[PDB]
Amino acid sequence: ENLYFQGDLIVSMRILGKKRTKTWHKGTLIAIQTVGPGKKYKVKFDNKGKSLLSGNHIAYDYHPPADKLYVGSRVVAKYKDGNQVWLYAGIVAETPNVKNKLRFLIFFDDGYASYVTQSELYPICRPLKKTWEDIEDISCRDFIEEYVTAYPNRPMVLLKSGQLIKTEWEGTWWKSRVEEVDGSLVRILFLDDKRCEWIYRGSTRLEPMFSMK
Ligand SMILES: */C(C)=C\C(=O)Nc1ccc2nc(NCCCCCN(C)C)nc(NCCCCCCN(C)C)c2c1
Repeated sequence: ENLYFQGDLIVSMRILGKKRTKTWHKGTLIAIQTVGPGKKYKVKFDNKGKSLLSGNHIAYDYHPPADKLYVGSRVVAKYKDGNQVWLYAGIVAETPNVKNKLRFLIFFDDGYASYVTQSELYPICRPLKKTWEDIEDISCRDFIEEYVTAYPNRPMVLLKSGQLIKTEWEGTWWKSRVEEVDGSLVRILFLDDKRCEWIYRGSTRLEPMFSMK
């Protein structure tokens, strides 16, 4: 069945859609449909390519108002590396507070964690009732369910600058060093190659956390 609007969505609105690359891109909502229990949203991306998307695979082209997001909220966030930016789906792990210097903590669908500001976020239009249930990587899905279900119970390890620990990376444990702590994240330096990473302090990739998981 055809629809020309659906709640707060209207045909011809600007929107973000999830492309086949798993990154999100700006476009225009050109059609809406409802077929039995399922709604889909036809998006024309700015390159004129089109995709028929479920409501959890579109996001508003605006930033969340204050107090609209909560822990567990399904969002698209900017991920920055060098001079590049990607829009990528994730879950709000923390909302702005004194402890995190008024930032949102995002757990991206691929497992990376990052503090971001409101200008770096977009709410997903129609998240699943259990927001984690569209996380494609089942290990990430299971982690998010665990995290959100326990919250605010959050087992984390206390780490200090200079501390030497082993950190897991792709199936091996590596000699590493705590370079700095930022709220619920720690920046770990791998001593073998001097590559570093921001990791959640409740991650089982940190040896002390693994041991007590
Ligand atoms: C440290 C002092 C500097 C450093 O290494 N910086 C650095 C800069 C940029 C980085 N980008 C990434 N990207 C990984 C993919 C992220 C995808 C995010 N999605 C949301 C789209 N990663 C790192 N570091 C990762 C850790 C690498 C550790 C290697 C350990 N060896 C033992 C193999 C990164 C780091």
